[PDB]
Amino acid sequence: SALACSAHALNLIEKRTLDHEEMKALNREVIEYFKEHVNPGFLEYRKSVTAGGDYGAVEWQAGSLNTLVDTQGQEFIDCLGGFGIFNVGHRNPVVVSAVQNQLAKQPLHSQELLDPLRAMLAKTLAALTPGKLKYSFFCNSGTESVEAALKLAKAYQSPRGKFTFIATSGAFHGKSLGALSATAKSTFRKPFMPLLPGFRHVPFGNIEAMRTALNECKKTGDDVAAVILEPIQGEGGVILPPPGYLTAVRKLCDEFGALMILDEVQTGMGRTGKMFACEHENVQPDILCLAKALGGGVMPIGATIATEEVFSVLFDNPFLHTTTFGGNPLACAAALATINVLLEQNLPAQAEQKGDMLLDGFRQLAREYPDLVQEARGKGMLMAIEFVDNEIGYNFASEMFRQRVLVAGTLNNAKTIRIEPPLTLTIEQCELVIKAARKALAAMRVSVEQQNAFYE
Amino acid sequence: SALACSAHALNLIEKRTLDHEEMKALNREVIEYFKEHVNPGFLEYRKSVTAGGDYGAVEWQAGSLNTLVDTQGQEFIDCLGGFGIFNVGHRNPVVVSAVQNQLAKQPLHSQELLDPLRAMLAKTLAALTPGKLKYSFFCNSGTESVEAALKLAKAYQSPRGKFTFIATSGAFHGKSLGALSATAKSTFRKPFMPLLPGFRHVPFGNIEAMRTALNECKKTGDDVAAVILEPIQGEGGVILPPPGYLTAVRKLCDEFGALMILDEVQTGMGRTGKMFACEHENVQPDILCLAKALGGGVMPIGATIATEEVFSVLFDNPFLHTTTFGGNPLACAAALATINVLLEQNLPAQAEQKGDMLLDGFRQLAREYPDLVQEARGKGMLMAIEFVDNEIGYNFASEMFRQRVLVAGTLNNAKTIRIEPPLTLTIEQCELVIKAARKALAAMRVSVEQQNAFYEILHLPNLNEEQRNAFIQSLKDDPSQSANLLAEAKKLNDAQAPK
Amino acid sequence: SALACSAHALNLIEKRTLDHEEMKALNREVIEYFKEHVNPGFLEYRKSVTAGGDYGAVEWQAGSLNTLVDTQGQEFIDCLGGFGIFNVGHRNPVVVSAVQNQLAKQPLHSQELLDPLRAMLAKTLAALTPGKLKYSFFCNSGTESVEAALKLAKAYQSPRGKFTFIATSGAFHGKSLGALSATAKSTFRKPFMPLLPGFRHVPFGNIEAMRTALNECKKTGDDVAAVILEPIQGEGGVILPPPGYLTAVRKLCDEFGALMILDEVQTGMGRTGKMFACEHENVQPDILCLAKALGGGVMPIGATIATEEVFSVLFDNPFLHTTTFGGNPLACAAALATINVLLEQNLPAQAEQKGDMLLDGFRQLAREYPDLVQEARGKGMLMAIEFVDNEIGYNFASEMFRQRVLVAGTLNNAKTIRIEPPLTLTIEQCELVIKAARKALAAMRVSVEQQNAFYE
Amino acid sequence: SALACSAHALNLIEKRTLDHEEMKALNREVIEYFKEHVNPGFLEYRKSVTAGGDYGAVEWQAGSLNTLVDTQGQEFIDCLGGFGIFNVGHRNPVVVSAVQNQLAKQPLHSQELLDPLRAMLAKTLAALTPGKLKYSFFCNSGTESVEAALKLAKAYQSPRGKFTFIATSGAFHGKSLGALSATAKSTFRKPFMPLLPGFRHVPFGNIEAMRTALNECKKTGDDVAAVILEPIQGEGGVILPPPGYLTAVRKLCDEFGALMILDEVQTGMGRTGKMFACEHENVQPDILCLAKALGGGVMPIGATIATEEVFSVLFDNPFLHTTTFGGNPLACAAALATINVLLEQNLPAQAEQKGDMLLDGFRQLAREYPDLVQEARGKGMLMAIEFVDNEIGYNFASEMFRQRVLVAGTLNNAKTIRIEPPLTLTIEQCELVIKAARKALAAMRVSVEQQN
Ligand SMILES: Cc1ncc(COP(=O)(O)O)c(C=O)c1O
Ligand SMILES: Cc1ncc(COP(=O)(O)O)c(C=O)c1O
Ligand SMILES: Cc1ncc(COP(=O)(O)O)c(C=O)c1O
Ligand SMILES: Cc1ncc(COP(=O)(O)O)c(C=O)c1O
Repeated sequence: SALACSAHALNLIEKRTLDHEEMKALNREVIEYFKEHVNPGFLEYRKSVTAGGDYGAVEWQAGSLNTLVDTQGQEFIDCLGGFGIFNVGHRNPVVVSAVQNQLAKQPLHSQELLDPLRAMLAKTLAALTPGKLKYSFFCNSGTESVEAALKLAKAYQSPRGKFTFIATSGAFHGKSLGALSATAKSTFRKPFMPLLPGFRHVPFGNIEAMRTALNECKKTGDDVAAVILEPIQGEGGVILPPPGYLTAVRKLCDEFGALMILDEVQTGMGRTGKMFACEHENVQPDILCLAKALGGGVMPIGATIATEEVFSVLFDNPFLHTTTFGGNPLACAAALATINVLLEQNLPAQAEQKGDMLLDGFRQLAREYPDLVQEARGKGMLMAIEFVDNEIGYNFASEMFRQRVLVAGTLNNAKTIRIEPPLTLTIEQCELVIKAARKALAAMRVSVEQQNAFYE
Repeated sequence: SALACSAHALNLIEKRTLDHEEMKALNREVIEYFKEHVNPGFLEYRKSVTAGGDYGAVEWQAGSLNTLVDTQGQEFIDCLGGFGIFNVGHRNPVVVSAVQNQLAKQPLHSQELLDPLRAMLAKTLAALTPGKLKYSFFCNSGTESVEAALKLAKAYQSPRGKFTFIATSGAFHGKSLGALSATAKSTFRKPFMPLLPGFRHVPFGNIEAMRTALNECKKTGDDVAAVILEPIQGEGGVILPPPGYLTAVRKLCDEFGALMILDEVQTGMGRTGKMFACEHENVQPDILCLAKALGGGVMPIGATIATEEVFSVLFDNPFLHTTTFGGNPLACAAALATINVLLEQNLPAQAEQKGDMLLDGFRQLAREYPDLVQEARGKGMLMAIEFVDNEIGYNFASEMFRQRVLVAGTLNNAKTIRIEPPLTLTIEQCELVIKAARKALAAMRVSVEQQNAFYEILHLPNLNEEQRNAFIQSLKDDPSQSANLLAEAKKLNDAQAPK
Repeated sequence: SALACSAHALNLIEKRTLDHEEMKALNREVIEYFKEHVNPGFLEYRKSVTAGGDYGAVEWQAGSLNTLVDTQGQEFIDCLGGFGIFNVGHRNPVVVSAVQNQLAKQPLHSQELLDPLRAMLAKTLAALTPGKLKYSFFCNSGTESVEAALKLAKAYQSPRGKFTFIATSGAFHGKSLGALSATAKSTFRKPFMPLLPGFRHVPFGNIEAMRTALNECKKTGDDVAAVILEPIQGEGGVILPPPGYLTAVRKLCDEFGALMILDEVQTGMGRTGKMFACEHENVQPDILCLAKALGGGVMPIGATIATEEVFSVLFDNPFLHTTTFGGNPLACAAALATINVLLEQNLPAQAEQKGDMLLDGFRQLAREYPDLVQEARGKGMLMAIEFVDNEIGYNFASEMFRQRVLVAGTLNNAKTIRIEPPLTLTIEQCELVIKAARKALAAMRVSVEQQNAFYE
Repeated sequence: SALACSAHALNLIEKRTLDHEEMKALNREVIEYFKEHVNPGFLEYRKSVTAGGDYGAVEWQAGSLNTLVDTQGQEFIDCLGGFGIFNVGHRNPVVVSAVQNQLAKQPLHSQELLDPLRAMLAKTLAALTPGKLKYSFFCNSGTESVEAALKLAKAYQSPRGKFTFIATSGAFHGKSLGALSATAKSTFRKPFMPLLPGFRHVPFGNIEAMRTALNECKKTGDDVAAVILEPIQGEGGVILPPPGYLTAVRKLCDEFGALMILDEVQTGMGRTGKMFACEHENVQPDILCLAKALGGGVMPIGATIATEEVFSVLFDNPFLHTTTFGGNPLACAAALATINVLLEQNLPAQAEQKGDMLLDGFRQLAREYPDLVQEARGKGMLMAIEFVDNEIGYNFASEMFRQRVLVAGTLNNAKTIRIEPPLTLTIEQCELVIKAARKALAAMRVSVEQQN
């Protein structure tokens, strides 16, 4: 019964330890329910199962700030970081304390009385963001933040006769249908077509191709409402644009009267060595999207911040764009604590130092193993290792997993492995990660050599 | 500085009490930051400000299961219920305990190791839902659940050559751009057009108009992929369809080979007197959307549940449709606790009993006040009172607010006032809500009767100015006697007619 | 060589007679060139080939006003009438004389000097059309006339925020991509999708379904710019709406602020017993489309006539909507002569009298042959016979062809056979057509009886 | 009454000459009916009215092959050529004779019996066109030919999952809503939006920008069904692409599996010095569009010619794409006669020779008048003179009109004046046109020097 299932799960939530028999029963039950009620594809394509040993690797609790402990007591150093969620580590005490304090008062707002933490977070974000960014709309995810940015741009530009949107190939802006029209990967989009009309893509980091697109749109009467881009493409493989590119896009948008939307869902909250990646060139977009790390690794949250000029489209009818849970007190408490931690501990400067050290180590391994590795790239703690092929990349991800270092990479998506550890990763843990990567590459080379000896 | 602002907010999060001077400083700061950084429109159109007195009504903490306490210590009975979020009350101890226990272990998942609570919640939801609904996709909101439903329908129907979607007028399915294409209100959609192509709308509760839309699409080669609808329209004003309508939509979808998507974001989790409103007629949709109360009034969560036939479009590439935070352990712990509370306390049966009692009371008040009230409607704890006009509805919402009974209604959207209390509302509190509604209606009638008496006594022809001024003076002095004073002035006017 | 091919065709154009050997060589050459350069499907699905005997039936010259003579000297009474083109017969002497006179002066306009016949035809059409219809735009076909109507409606309604168009199922408005968005037949539209957005269809002749569509569009913010419909559906099978329907659509369009577009490409120029079918109920559309018979059966022409209120969208920039050949002197001369013939000879009144007689004859045959015929329908000289099935309808079309009476119907589209003879068809020829139809039905019944007896 | 109006017009059609009083009455009536029933905008923006003197310039008859005579007896040398319709001159006797002969037999087809001239013209066009172009679909105009090309590309490419179309900025492909989606001018498109989805534009003559568009579409899952372009842009101002460009577009279409549609409605039928402009580089498109001069300056006609690979999408249901009047006997007779005239008289070679002579003359005038003329461009008899500004260009068009030489140019669209005379323009007339252009420029310089 649903009653029995819920009671069994509540008992598991209360438990902190599992002996060998309790672990075996739990892991088996979890794998069965993933197969019958979640998605059997997760069992086929995840290294927590393909390289998870006899019982599979099932989550249990956070170990220390930068580690996770599975149901078998295995401790993993976290270099996946939820793809940029865990900037301040796992269960950061300041974030956890803020969420616990707010939970004791009121976790969700009434939807009528003015809610103080929405006002405090909006004020704090206005102080933290560059130039004229002043108003914030709160939501629950990165894709919701991008939907709110596209809607602000539409409400501002439709009365001005502009409806077209330009995005870049390789871009990832979310999977809800509005955000998916800007998202560029063919496999994510094709089954869901037709998407929103008037979305066009140009190569990322190519200013002349962007100018051509905006100019051709102007000549044909399909004037561009907004350009949307990530400062550095995450899902696209940690693709850095040429220096000056973001400043050139800003000038182009000003020239054509298009709004500039910067998607900092992955680069935001200190990851690239500054609070926002737009700060490396001192660029101020018209609309800024945040999510992932803004919730401190404790709550889901998204935020869309804009100038008063753009945001004022929501003033006459404040119910035009809304969300039920967006800006709830628990999420705001987590975000306020995260901003406090990042600034008090100077974690963006730590991301620059640790990211330079890790990227130097990965680049040196790339030089030593050109038979396996193509290139290592990064800015701050947003890094990627590109392998010679998908099979090699998945073998590296699986080997690191067996060495208890968690990295990105699924069975058919592992040619480029993103490395995004918490900004709180210790210097000793940075050294352990490099040592593990070297051991994995050495083991992989031996396996390839032993396969070539058998065939010869 | 951002550091100083965050430290000041963390200090506020740590406080549990506020004296009069701390309340005044906090309320003033909150109003200023809403104006400068949130939306000055909230200050103009919300009754927490227009009927909030000298300092405004600012949130502070939950009082009891069914009440909220503002920064001034004023306690409100909650009949708004976050528009259907607070089904198990405010800070339900079982839900709060589950979230606290999970926070001590791991609040957000790794995105690699298998996460147990996602598997437990998916299993519990399969056991709770009707028929062949078996697989769940977790997300963070109602609009995300509807986006996932539209995407499941698209991935299944595009290889079968079907792309069109039918929704109903009055429908509300969310405000993200995919969901907004199904959402029907013109004011929510027009500034954002063009939306997705191939969305059409038919009147809600009209099966022949739905059949015509499906058939005309078939004839022109624009075959319908899916029909999406709420079992009862919430935002549309608590609109109940005719008996048998949901079963008739199910048969029509089967006949045309269209998928049926039932949006139970507002009706789900016991609100209408059953766990899901589709259980009143025993209808099984192909896809079911949940959110709002699924998070227990503690966490944001959404869920899209489908048959294995439909959901299997995601098996070959389980990364085709994903969400970063969706299905996180805190949200799953809150949902598992909510389902446990609803079943252990049989809150859906309580929603039927309390909803019947409240709706009987509102219907009796509608009979007594046809000058102000057009109709009272509802199913379980999903109710609405429709007033004669917007102004009257906002006066009722403001009067209930002054009596510390929180109801729906904003300055320009108050002709229909939704009443969606927690399913845990006590029988005593149900009686108090009815008494407050009667007091609000009686106060509103006094204001109207006085206004009509002032305009009639000024225009009575056969009365002298000494008499006219004395009646007008008595109306100002005693507004409760407005009906009696008008009858006395009318009798004297007829008696002093030209002989 | 192209030179040799063109010289051979010019020699054929000059020839008026063909002996048996010349006919055999010509028919064989025509069939071969249709297979190799036109479309081999015409040879498979046309009764001029499937019921064309040993040599096929190839066109040669017009016989009398209502007849055609093939390359073998076979004379056919024309009841197909080019689907409503030949209203004033084949080679009507008044139309032919006007075209010959204009050809001796200037057949095509300069595109600079003001062309007199465009001005004369626009004036004549304003006098002929009801109420406030005053301005004409000339083009070359029915589908071009519909494109011009949709463009007039778009230019008027887009500044008023209305973009949606309502058409009816069964409707046929042309096959160019704009007109095809209103055209309703699935097989004509599906390979060409996506078509224009915002086009929606309701059942023809159902006023409540049209009111629902307009009302739902208003509620959702997709307000209807225009409603387009035929007064009687031609391609849809001669579908007559209930009496009062066109007047009710006019009132509904006025109520919602939508424009009314009447497509009279098939019903126009006297075919239904009045000059325009909208005259039966005295309905004035905002825009009226004409083509087919407007060219007198001699020239291609189309015309889109609108009120000054709507047409004035073209006044500030008279080059906004144009055509290269539209309104040329030959086409205008043919149209002016056609209007003169229809009015001088009272051909709309003749269409009413002859149409009532032919439809009475067909309905009596339907009464006698319910084993083959389902129903006969019509208004004036726009008629149709619906058979029990496609096979039976094609057998009737083929039998009439063997009796030298030309009717509509192709191999896989013959359940409903349209009958649209010239309005000049003599009373003696009306009687011959009914006698030929009776002979065809009697022959068809015998064949069915002889087949049912063989299987028993 | 409509009966009285039609009788009055039939009387005018029968008249061959007009005296001074008949001309005055006719011109006044024509201007009034244009104002009240056609479009009053034509009276404001046309040089036949703004530079038409006391009575306006109203058409009456063709003078000789290369001249037009108005209602006042004024004879104009035609360098406008209907923007590329009058390739074989006005009332070419071979074309007129063919149309008259066919009118005596059957002007419009039955829509059932096989019509011989449709088969003869399709055969002649297959012999005339390059490589694998074999099947023809006949229609009535350039915009209809483009609609048929877009539909052939859609029916071939939709089962292959490709729906996007690439056209170039500056392109003109017609004004019906499907063709208008490819047509690039903002003023022609904006009032009619939303047009067909999935249409994009790249700069004309820029192969790398076209490759980027095709590649970005491939990466996002919006694969391109077809590329559509003119070999030389007409309405865009006689814009010649770089050498090798059409061959590079052909290779790029083959690489991405997109169809190549060449719109030769303006360049076709000998105008650029070859029968089709695609013959200069020997490029074979998948679909070729023709119209304008294909009707010999006597009939409206359009043709869409394609390979059997593409056209075969219409074989299973030959009624899928149709047009009532398309391929009618009068139009086919006119086209057969036009092809016969062009080949017998080698008019494409004459267009190359006369075009070189005219463009040399215009380029010499550009060198002498840089104060008024920016540049002269052309290929064969498709030419343009670009002026320093719109006002100067309209002054040139108006001055040439007063010297009885008809050129393109309207009040607000005259910065680039297209010169597209009949290919039959005599060598003497070429010299007279150059002399009139010099006189017009000299008179314009005097008027500017008056202000300065
Ligand atoms: C740049 C970017 N935009 C948007 C998103 C979507 O955010 P969410 O998964 O929270 O919907 C992501 C998530 O990976 C992202 O990296
Ligand atoms: C029926 C219905 N669907 C969808 C939604 C949207 O949910 P959310 O506000 O969480 O995006 C709501 C919320 O009001 C709803 O009532
Ligand atoms: C009602 C109607 N509209 C439009 C058209 C299309 O006209 P055309 O074939 O001349 O393009 C037709 C032709 O059959 C028609 O009957
Ligand atoms: C290149 C081109 N394509 C298409 C067209 C449209 O032809 P029509 O005006 O006959 O519709 C033209 C006419 O100017 C043209 O030059």
